[PDB]
Amino acid sequence: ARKALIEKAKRTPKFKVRAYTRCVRCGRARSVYRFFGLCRICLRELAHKGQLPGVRKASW
Amino acid sequence: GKGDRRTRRGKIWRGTYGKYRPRK
Amino acid sequence: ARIAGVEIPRNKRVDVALTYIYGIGKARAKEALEKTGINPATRVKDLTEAEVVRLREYVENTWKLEGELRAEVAANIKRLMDIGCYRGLRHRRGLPVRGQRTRTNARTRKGPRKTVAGKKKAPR
Amino acid sequence: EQYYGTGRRKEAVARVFLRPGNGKVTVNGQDFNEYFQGLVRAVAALEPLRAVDALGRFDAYITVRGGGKSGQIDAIKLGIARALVQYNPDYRAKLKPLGFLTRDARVVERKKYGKHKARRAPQYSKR
Amino acid sequence: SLKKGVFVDDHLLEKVLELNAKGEKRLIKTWSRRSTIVPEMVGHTIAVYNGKQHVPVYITENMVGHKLGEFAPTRTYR
Amino acid sequence: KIRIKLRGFDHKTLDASAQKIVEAARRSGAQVSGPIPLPTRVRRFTVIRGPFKHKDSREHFELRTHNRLVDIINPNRKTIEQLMTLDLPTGVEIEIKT
Amino acid sequence: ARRRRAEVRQLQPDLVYGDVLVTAFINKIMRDGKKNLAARIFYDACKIIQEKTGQEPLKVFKQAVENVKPRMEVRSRRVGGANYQVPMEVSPRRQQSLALRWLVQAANQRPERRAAVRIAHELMDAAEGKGGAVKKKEDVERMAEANRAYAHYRW
RNA sequence: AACCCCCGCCGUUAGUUGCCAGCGGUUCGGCCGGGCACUCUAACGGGACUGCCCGCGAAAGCGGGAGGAAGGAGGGGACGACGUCUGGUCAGCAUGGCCCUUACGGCCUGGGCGACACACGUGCUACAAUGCCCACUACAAAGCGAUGCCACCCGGCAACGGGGAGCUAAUCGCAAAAAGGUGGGCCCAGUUCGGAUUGGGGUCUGCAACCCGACCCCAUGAAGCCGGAAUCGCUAGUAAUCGCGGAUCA
RNA sequence: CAUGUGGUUUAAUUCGAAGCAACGCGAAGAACCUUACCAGGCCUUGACAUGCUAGGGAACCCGGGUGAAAGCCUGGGGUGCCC
Repeated sequence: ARKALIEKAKRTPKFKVRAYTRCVRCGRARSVYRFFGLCRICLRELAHKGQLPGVRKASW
Repeated sequence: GKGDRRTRRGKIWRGTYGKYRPRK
Repeated sequence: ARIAGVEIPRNKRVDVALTYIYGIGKARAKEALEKTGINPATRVKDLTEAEVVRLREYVENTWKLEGELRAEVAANIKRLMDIGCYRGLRHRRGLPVRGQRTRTNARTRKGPRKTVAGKKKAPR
Repeated sequence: EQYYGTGRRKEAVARVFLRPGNGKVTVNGQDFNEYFQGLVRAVAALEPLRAVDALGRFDAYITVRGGGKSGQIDAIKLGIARALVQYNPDYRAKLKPLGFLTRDARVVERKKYGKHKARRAPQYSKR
Repeated sequence: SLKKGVFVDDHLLEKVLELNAKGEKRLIKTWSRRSTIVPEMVGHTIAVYNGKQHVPVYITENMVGHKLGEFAPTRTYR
Repeated sequence: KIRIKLRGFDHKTLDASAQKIVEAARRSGAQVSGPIPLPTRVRRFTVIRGPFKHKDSREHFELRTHNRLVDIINPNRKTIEQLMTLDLPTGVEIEIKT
Repeated sequence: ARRRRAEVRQLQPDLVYGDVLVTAFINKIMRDGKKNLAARIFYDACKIIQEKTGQEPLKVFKQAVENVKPRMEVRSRRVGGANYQVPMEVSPRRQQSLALRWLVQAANQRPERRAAVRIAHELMDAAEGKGGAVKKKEDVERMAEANRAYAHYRW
């Protein structure tokens, strides 16, 4: 149940409580950000290539 | 102490308000 | 200072003294001291014949209170031997009645640890 | 008419204004020993003056903002002394000889991942 | 607790109400352990699913506030 | 009378978009309150480096949004002529008020 | 550590007596970083001196602490299949540190309910020449002289 | 190592945050006209190089002194060589090979992941007077917010619930930091210490809180009076202690 | 007392991680969702992709019955084109 699920995520069946998140690149269920629509990995991969405007290597 | 939910710090620690910690 | 059944405190501020009754705590205490108008700071050590009776009057007449309070709570738990709600067991098996981790703690409801045990490795 | 000097210590900032007068000092519209009452220690902020021999000579107006109440007392100590060195180049043979001219760059260091508090590493197991 | 309502399933009541119509006997299967026992529903034995099989629970006045699952254990021996 | 908002992720292209609409705006009539710097709003994104499990050693970034503000004292025809049309935002964003 | 001699951190004087030795003592009183509560006690106890003794508290405390300093002590050492407590001298820095620590601990074992009272009383006793903190001093020095057998391992 | 970011000192540029700093009117609220000198905000710079002096040395450099906000890597970051553990991950994804193709695929309703005679690791609240309880009174930072954070009212013991202003947010909101300060109570007790457990009564999200949610109120107040053999952390704004925010998210 | 694991238990109590360098770890959110596990009811070119054949239907919108839902049975609005 990997493919059947990412497709279940899109539809919104009965009771809106069921509507979970899900990563865009990665079928990722856990660790999924509102701002980017992405997973923790998916994100970090991108951020190094510059495909995310102004998301820079932090340092404080 | 911090687990006595019928006090000042009981409520502060928990993060709540109520009779024993007046709201605002 | 014999208010409820055979219940008696002394040499302490009456707000606190009243506490040593079953079915009287901090709140039901100062609630009563206002409906009888009695300075809480006064010790049981010193106060009117009647102050006491007026106190006893209010308290004893109103809510209950050791014996048949105790006895109510017991027949409550008896009655959860009905067709046998999940909460009814847990009172038969003497385990927690409110959704809790038994695999570790739970010591307050199971009397001291029974170390009955064994598990090995391959000796060679 | 006035003397000015700036003072800051650890997320706390103070503005020092002086006027030759009797003594009285007010801060955030309050007597000194009313804002810092009970903090039996505050009274140290004034020690730069006791090293010039003039404390009966001025009437400072100060406004201090941010951080925490003791850090503030250090900031005042910096501004009081930074005001008077201006109005006397020859008052450098008391200020630099003591610690009253420098800032205190000591600051709360950063909490780091994999620890509890920046340096307290968590408790070891092995078993 | 749900304080405005009584959250009890309909497919249950239909079968109780039309069975209240002269109070028939009662082999009545359900999956609504999440529902209340309603006042008066006495005599009416309801077989409750607990994950595995339908446990024939019988009904009495003293039990009323309590749900159906609250008489249908999901697990075996402690 | 007129309030303008210059928001964006790079400061060197945001300061340049400001300084422009000042030289090319004073000339136009009544004068202007030069670019004034609003506090930056930052957004941290912290997460564990490994795909599986090393719940300690990890890595985190931010996304900073710097702002500036400019106020022109009076609406002349030569001003609203130029600025109303010359919209050259490369990765800069703008809002206008009065 | 292993290269440099380590740093003898410098104290700032007291704001009521201008004595660095007095801040040192307040530090040892202090719990959980609460220096206000700390010095408050110290002084409240100086006040218990004045009442029950027309001596300058400053001078009492000064003597008390001196009377608790131990001249010598024992430090275990390995010789070869035997771990002996060898006796030897004490650093003047070390003398201070200990005497203060012992004073404060001596204080907290007394049966008086509020603190300052304890610290006061214990300081009085010490200067008079006979407190919990002196028994401790005495004890330690008895361990020397007894183990003077092995004093010829002065490391 | 150096170049890159955060904290320290000073300048230049800019004024809806700041300012009786100075006269001005103030229903005394930087509220008001006025004003960038302070404070701050964020952008471009200066500043330190063992360059100066004394001593030791062949040299590199070591010790010591002045000026300085700061020296001898000034305090924190990001950064981790050729390789090691047939280390970890086919369950984030990708991928060779293997095996199943009215089921080892797919949909739902209910259960389970939350079991408990026991055993170990990481933690929280404590056993109290350098303390606990109640009233009043101060001083932060970094962040977050449109079917979101909610000012302010009205009701309720309260959880919450009826109204409803500001807000795209240095212009409104979360918001009170807490320890502290002050004065009132407890008087050494298993206690006004400690808050586990069970009875009774309520609220809010959600289609739904029996197995399994969080809060609020009354009553119950368990074990614990500082811990066998053992065993962890931290060298300075660190340890200790106090509270605040954020991701995920009904 | 909270949480992670061993073990026993169970219809199932899903899988992984194993001295330091696994154990408040994947898990920065398990009541149904999640969800990989079990019991019970159902569905097959399939919940998703690419392309071919064939009459209907060629977009779409609203209900009825049955059931625990899923599913299966079933009543009505009816199409702006190259021409």
